[PDB]
Amino acid sequence: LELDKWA
Amino acid sequence: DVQLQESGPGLVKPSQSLSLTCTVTGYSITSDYAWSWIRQFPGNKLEWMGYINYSGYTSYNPSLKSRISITRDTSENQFFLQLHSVTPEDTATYFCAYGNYLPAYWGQGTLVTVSAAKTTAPSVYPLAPVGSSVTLGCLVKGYFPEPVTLTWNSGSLSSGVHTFPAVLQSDLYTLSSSVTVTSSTWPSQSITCNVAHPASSTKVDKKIEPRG
Amino acid sequence: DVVMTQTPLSLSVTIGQPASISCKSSQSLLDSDGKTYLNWLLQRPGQSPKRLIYLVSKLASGVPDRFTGSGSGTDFTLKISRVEAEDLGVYYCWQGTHFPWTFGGYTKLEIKRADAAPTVSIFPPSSEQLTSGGASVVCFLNNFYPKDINVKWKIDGSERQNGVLNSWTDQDSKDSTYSMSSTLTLTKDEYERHNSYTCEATHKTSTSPIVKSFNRNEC
Repeated sequence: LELDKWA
Repeated sequence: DVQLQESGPGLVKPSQSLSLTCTVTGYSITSDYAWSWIRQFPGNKLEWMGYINYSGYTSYNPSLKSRISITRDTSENQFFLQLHSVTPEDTATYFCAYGNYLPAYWGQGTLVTVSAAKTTAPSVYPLAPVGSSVTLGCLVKGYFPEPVTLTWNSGSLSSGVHTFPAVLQSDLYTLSSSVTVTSSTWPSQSITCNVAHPASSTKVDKKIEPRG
Repeated sequence: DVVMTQTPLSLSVTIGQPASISCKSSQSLLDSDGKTYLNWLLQRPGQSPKRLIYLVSKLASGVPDRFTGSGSGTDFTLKISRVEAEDLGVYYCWQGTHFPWTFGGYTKLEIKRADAAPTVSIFPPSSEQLTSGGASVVCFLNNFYPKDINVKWKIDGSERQNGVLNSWTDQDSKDSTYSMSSTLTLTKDEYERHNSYTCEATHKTSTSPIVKSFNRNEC
């Protein structure tokens, strides 16, 4: 899974 | 890939605390990602409750913070929802999910009812008819809480089946299910309604007998 | 919390035709990192919710190209170029730019099909419910469209509105029809004080109401 801002 | 599977008490008394388990398979919750709890209220509104990440760091919806905790057991590859001071308004379908961190995959969900009403096993009644097709019915009456599981011929009859959502009348649920077959299929081939109510450990098999 | 509003709440579309949903947020979803964390979620009847779109327009794995997301700031759109039956379900837009993440009010997509008259079936109280001293009369209205329908219970010719439980299945992706259950709950003794039990359904597929009826003194 691609990283979003929260990761 | 990853499987998520929710479990827990379907009924909790008001003012007590709710406890749910999400069992994860195919991937360690310690490897990566954020593991969330999300609930869907009657009427279908969705609320994100909080997550625990792979490191054990948590984040909670401010609306629930003073009331909620999410924990885990790395040996069992499970994470848990704990919700305190519950009220009937906390009645909902609880889903676990995971993402990075935004949820990408969801579990099946588990129903949790918050109420003082007592557990009641259902009465199950066969509905036999009085065209080219013939419709048979099953009436599941006066049970609590949700849900029940209903099948026809132990699940071997799935086509032409309509199972209607339970309606709450006077602190008791009523549900019905219909099955439509060819007029020359029944009663020559027997049809039976199977109803399970886990809450009361009930399991009934009621055959649809033709009327006089 | 950021409020997400969807339009329309209801969508009726023919197979092969385009469908679209609008989503609006109470404040800009554009993050300081330059990206906009706007998501779309689909919940089909009898299935777990499923991710369709993230970051406004990025397609989740397994999601057909037919689905297309766009928009910016506070205004967003989900478009399905070619609707299939499997597309029926409930659609949610939700934002992940601001904490806490919040969901919009759903849009229900129904598959518009040709009109179909209800198969109406009436059921006297089961010989088992009666012996136990109960009396429910049930009417199934199966496999019809559109959803618009009028169902009346008449006991000895008198319309009944108290104790009538009506329940609907979700639209069936197999035939695009609806079914509804209508139940009138009486007591063993009240059931025995009346004779005629009638389920009357009004639907645009018929000029005359569809009537199913039985008389106690004939069973």
